[PDB]
Amino acid sequence: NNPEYSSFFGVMGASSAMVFSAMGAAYGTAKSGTGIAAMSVMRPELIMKSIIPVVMAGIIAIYGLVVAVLIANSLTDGITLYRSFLQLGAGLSVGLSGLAAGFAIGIVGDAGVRGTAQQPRLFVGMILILIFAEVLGLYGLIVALILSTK
Amino acid sequence: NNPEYSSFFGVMGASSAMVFSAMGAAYGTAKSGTGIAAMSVMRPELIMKSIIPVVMAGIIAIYGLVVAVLIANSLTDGITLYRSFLQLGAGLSVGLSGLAAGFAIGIVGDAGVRGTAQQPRLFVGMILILIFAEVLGLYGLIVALILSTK
Amino acid sequence: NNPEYSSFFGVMGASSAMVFSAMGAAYGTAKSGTGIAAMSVMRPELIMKSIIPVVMAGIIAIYGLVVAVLIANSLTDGITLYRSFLQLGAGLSVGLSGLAAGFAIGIVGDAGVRGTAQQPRLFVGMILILIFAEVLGLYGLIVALILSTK
Amino acid sequence: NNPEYSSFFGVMGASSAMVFSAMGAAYGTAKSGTGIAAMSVMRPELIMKSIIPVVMAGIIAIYGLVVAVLIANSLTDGITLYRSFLQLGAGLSVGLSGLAAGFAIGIVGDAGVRGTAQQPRLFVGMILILIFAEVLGLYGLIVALILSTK
Amino acid sequence: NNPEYSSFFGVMGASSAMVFSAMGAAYGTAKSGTGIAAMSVMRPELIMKSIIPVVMAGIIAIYGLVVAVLIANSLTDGITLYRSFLQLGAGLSVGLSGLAAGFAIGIVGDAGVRGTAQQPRLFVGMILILIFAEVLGLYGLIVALILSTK
Amino acid sequence: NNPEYSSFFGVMGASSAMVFSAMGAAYGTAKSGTGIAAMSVMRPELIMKSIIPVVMAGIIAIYGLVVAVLIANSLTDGITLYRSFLQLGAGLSVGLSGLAAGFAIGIVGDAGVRGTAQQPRLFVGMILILIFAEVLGLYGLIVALILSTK
Amino acid sequence: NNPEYSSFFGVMGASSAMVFSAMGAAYGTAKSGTGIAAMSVMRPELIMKSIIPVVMAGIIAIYGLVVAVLIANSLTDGITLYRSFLQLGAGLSVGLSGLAAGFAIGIVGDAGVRGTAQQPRLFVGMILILIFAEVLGLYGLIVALILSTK
Amino acid sequence: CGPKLAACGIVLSAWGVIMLIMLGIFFNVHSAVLIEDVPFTEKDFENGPQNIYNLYEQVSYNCFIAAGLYLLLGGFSFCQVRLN
Amino acid sequence: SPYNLAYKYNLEYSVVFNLVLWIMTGLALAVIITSYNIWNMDPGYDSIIYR
Amino acid sequence: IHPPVSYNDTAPRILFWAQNFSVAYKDEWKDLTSLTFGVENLNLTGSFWNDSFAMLSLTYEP
Amino acid sequence: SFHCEYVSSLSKKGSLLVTNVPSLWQMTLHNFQIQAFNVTGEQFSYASDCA
Amino acid sequence: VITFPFLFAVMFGDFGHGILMTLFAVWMVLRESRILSQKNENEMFSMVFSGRYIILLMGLFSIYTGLIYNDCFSKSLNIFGSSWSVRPMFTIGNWTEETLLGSSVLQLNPAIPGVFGGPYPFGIDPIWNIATNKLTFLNSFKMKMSVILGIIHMLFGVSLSLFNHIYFKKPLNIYFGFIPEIIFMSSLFGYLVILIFYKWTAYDAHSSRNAPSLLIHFINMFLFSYPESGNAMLYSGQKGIQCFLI
Amino acid sequence: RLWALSLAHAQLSEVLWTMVIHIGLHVRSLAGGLGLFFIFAAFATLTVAILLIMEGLSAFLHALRLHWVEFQNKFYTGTGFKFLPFSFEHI
Amino acid sequence: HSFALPVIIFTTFWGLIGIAGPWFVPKGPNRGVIITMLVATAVCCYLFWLIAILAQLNPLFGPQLKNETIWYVRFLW
Repeated sequence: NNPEYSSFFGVMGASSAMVFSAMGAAYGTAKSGTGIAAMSVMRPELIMKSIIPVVMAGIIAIYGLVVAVLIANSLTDGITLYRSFLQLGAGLSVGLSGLAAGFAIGIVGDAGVRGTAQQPRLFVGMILILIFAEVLGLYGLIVALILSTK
Repeated sequence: NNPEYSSFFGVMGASSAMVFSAMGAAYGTAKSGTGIAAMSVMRPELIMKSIIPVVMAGIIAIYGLVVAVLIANSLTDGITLYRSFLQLGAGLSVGLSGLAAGFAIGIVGDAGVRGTAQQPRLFVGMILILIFAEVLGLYGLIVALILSTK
Repeated sequence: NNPEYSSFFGVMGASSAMVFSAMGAAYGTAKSGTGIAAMSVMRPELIMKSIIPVVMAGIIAIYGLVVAVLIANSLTDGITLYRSFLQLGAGLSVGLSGLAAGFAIGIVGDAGVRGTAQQPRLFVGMILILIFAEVLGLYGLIVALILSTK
Repeated sequence: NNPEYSSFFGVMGASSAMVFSAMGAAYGTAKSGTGIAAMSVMRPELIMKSIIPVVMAGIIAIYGLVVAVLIANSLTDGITLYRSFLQLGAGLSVGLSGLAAGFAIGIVGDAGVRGTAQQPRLFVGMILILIFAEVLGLYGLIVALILSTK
Repeated sequence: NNPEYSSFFGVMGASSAMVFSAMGAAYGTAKSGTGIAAMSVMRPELIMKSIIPVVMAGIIAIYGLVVAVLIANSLTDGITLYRSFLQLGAGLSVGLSGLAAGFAIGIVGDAGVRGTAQQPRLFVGMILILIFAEVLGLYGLIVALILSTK
Repeated sequence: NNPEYSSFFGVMGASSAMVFSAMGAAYGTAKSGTGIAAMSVMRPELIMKSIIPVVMAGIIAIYGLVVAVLIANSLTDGITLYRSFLQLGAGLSVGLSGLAAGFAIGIVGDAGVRGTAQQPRLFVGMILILIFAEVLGLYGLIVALILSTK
Repeated sequence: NNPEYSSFFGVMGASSAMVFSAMGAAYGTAKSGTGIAAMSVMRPELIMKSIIPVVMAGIIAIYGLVVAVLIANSLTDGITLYRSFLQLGAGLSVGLSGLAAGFAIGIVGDAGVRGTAQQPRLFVGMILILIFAEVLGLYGLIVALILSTK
Repeated sequence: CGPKLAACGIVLSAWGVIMLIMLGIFFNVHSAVLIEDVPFTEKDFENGPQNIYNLYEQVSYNCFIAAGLYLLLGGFSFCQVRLN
Repeated sequence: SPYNLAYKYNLEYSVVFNLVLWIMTGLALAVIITSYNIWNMDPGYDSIIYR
Repeated sequence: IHPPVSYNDTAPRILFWAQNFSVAYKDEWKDLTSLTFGVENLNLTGSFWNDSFAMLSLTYEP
Repeated sequence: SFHCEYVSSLSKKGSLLVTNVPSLWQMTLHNFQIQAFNVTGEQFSYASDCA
Repeated sequence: VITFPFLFAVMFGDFGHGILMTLFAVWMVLRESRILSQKNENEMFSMVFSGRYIILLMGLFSIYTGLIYNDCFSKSLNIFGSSWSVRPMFTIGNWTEETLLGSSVLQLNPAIPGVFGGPYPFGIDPIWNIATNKLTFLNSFKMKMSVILGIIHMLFGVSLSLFNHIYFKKPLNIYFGFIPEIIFMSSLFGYLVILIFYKWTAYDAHSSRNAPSLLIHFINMFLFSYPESGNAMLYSGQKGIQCFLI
Repeated sequence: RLWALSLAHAQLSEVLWTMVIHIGLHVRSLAGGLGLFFIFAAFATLTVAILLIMEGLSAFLHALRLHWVEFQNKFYTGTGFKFLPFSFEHI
Repeated sequence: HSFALPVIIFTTFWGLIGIAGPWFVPKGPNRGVIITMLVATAVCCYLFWLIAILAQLNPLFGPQLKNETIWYVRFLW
């Protein structure tokens, strides 16, 4: 009844959900780590407080995992192709939104951290612009949950 | 009956609405957060009023979420190609119009914030420019609402 | 009767009309925003007048929207392939001509506003040249209206 | 009777004729606009004369429109393949010769306007050069009319 | 009888003869016009001698027109592939030999003119060099005439 | 027995001989003509000798024309693929050997001509290396005459 | 008897043997002609000695010629694919080897010419290094003489 | 007001009256070129020209009323151009 | 068609396709490369770019 | 459109069609189309079908 | 199912019918279409084309 | 003084813009004494004001071209009558079925006698403003018109050259320049203009099927290469005329 | 160029009418009368900017190009000193 | 009635403007301008009108009308 190739798309859902979110979180953490490292040279005190861009990149990595486990736990022999496309769309939707969020967390994390050294009042601004970067991962999740559980 | 592959285009539509608008809102956030962070050293007070580019970048991702949800709720195994293609069109229309709006919000937001730092008059100007950016995401939404409901 | 895939071209028409016109309007708005912002330091007054290239970039997105809605209302499941190709052609013909117009408004807007701040007489020249940029979208619209209705 | 996948080539004719001509007129307008803007700072009086390259670029869009309109009116459901390819060849021949003329006008307009502000005697040399530039749009038109009525 | 679709290559021959020779003549004109314009500031008398690279570039577009018209006049729906290919090869032979000649004319026009303003004795040399750049278009035309009429 | 479409290879033979030999001779000429006009400002007496690289660039285009004519006058409707591929081989074999020789003539022309103005003895050296650059066009010819006559 | 296309691979064999060794010898000659130009201004007496890398680059293209002639003399319509692919092998094997040896002769030639000029003890060193470079062309020839006679 | 606005109001008044009265004429003669401007529906072809003739009267009245607004704009502007 | 007959795709179709695909990719690259080269050509206004 | 040949055994098993069916003996060509498609009396003798083999058979007497 | 433009013994029409020996016979099936297992109704299923 | 207003009006022809331009130019003239006192710094206004008389004249010609083209914003003018056919003219018992088809679907008017009103006494007929095919009709005409106007002004231009070389007493220029130049131009142009006017009189709706294409005969004339086949010739002995003029 | 510009002007005018003016037409006298007034004011603004200013300046320069090159080159040398009398009209 | 009557009317009208107009111009410095304006006006108007009215002769194909316009051509006229 259901097609041979049907589960390949469901698999590409799970894999993409993880891989592109890992890419997003890796980029977010690579830029943010660069920023924190170079910032800390004249600001011991900020080393702990400044890790929030990294923590929010670590959340993008969990949005990838959540969808990737939710897809993975729903793959099977009988999958009717329609559910596999839903799963691919879910996996790309969280995954590439995680990639976009990770890009934004990276850039605002680097610039925001460097600026926070120069002016500690920036820190609340850095949190606000990061909520607006991190929420793209959440929209990526919301769509992916809806698709993968339609 | 209708081809089994037909749901694919609708799902890629849903994914596209989220993904390309997340790329838009990410780029808009990344450039805006760069400009805000670079401003803060010279003008610590403006960092609150200068959030608005980021808020509009967030709004482009909300438009792509809306169409990604409306598409994602409008799916079934037997979906006619005609309707699935509407959903692909809707997805790319909001998605890439949100990406376009994101390129605008980013470049306008960065240059507008770093200008406003040097020139307190510019704020009243750049909000009008940011509105003429963000309305691209709204035009994309309008065509996506129109397409997905034929 | 038509083949199942028939509506695809017409939908890519509706989307392309909006998408590439939104890209033209984004490029024109981004370059114009950069110019306006960067020069306003020397010229606090010219921010209220130098908006016109932004408005014209916005008008290119309106030309996209007009065709995108006119195409999208002209869709149906039963559409003959001829009308479906005409709708793709119309969509590209406004969309990419809008992208050409937006390129011209971007470059003329940026250079025009910079020059105007260095020499206020340029403002009239800039408005004339921007109309010659903006009408490229309107020629794209003429051809889209002709194609979409025959 | 006649195969479909045949009205499409004629539509690509009309589209190309408008799109690549609008691109040509955009690059011609944009480069000339950068010239005129940068020029006007040193010689504010020359604006009203130095519009010529913009209008010489302007005719390329109109040559595109002439062929786009002529092709578009000549389309039909089940158009003979031979007549449809003729419309493709026309559409490219004007559209891309328009593009060639667009660059030719852009480069010699940008250089010629700058040169003219340093030396008013160049005004005649510039418009002489703009003949052998703008005539490329006209030759794209000649062949396009020949093909469109062959 | 013989293949339908045969027209396509013959039509592409007409378009290639025009488009590529228009690209050649645009490059030739453009590059030469930057030379004339930049030179004229130093030597306001040499303008009317210095046009010759622009004129020879224009003649490359005439060669492409001649072949394109000859091809277009020689098209028919029933065209045997032998004549259709002969038209494509003629089209590319002038189109791209004209492009090559146009490259050469653009470079030797600019270098010839900039040199000639520093030393008027070069003018004869620029003409002799330019004849060898332009004759490539004439060779391309010869092969195109021989092919398209074979 | 003879297939349809046989002409394509033979015709691309004729065209490739002319086009790539024209590209070769256009690069040979563009570099040499740059060299001559940049050089001759200091040395008017060398103009009427330093033309030789350009004359040798012309001869590469003649080898192209010879083979392109020899092919074009030996095509027939329904030619066997064996003669047709041989005509492609001859076509490329002179055409690209002329392109290669065109690069060499260009570089020895530019460097040898410009060097001569500071050192007259180089001119005879430049002639000899330029024969070694020219003769590759002649090896291309020898192979192309051979293939086109099997 | 044998397949229609069969003779084509031997034809491209004959072409590649000449074209690729032409490109190598062209580069060889161009680098060496540049080195000769920069050397001659200081050491004009040295040219007749510094011709060595040029004549060796000309020899590389004779190895291409020899194979392209042998392959071409071995072609026929009735050729078995075995003989045809052996001849394509001969074609690339001399062709790309001659191309590569030409690159080594060019670069070692330009250095060896500029080096000998400053230090006469290197003239024998340049001759030796170039003999290793020529032998790489001879290896391509040896296998191409084997394959074209197999 | 200002003289700029009064001058714009004169130009707009002249143009508006000229075009809208000329449209009034073409609508009153039931000119075929004006068919696309008349806001009819697929049901208005019933029985004959009766519905389209009633709509031709309505669009003639639309243009006549709009020309009245341009006459009022005119009379205002011809005062303001002297007062500013 | 009532019998569901095939779309009558011709022989030589792989040859038509590999003519039109590669001729069009060659033409489209020749246009794109040339267009890129002229669009990014040096406009050469050194007499004013610095004043 | 000419009706396809339809070998029937309990249900349709083999469907066959052409735009034109022709043969030649000693290069003398004949058109079989009117002698074949839509011909209700067409002689299908020696035809056979199986799950894993099939033999369509068309007999012409004149 | 299967579809071909020319199941034929003639080289001008593709030579799909092959004889390893001399033959007194020639044949051509212009737009040949065939289907001979898992048929349903009198209607052909989607056809793989020979080109 | 006239030729520039005329060509500009051919490019720009529209009845409404012709009126507006005329009104503004008239205003600039009738208020000239007041307006001449105004600021010189508005170079745009100074340009049009110094142009006021030339702008009036081209505005008047722009009304003229707008009237011949019978267009104001794609609307007709009530000044001219009509040659177009009412439905009673289709229902002559011939093409009564086309009237019934016209109730079901779009149709093209036959232009046949008994249906068509016969030759039109004015510019473009009003019906062309509503017609879906109007651009194909008008484009053929405007193209052919443009070719003629340009030919005639170039024929004037070489004639102006003759006067100028005479007033400089240059026999060499008139003898070796003007004579072969006018012959070159006139032989090419004359054939083309003759064919354009001939087509408009020698053919009709009946002769429209298989009617010869003018551009092909023009190209073939310049090529010296009509292959005795394809398009039918337009008139008796035309081959000799082609051969002679080229 | 004559034809080309004439087509472009017509099509720009047709689009502006169809996009702007058509929306002003309504089935009741008061509603259509108020709508048309603002609709035609917006329309007139667009016709001035696009047609009168831009297509006007286009047509103007093209008609001059035809004169300067494609008519005058057969008969007018266009080289010579402009006469400039010394007058108090230069003050 | 015949098309020749319009042609003779138009030819007479512009012919008088282009001949009798000049023959009534006074002597004065503007004379050559006035004559040139009259002649060039008559030639351009005559040629332009003549081309348009001649092109309307013997139409090779008529107008094509939208469905609704064809239905209105039953009754409006």
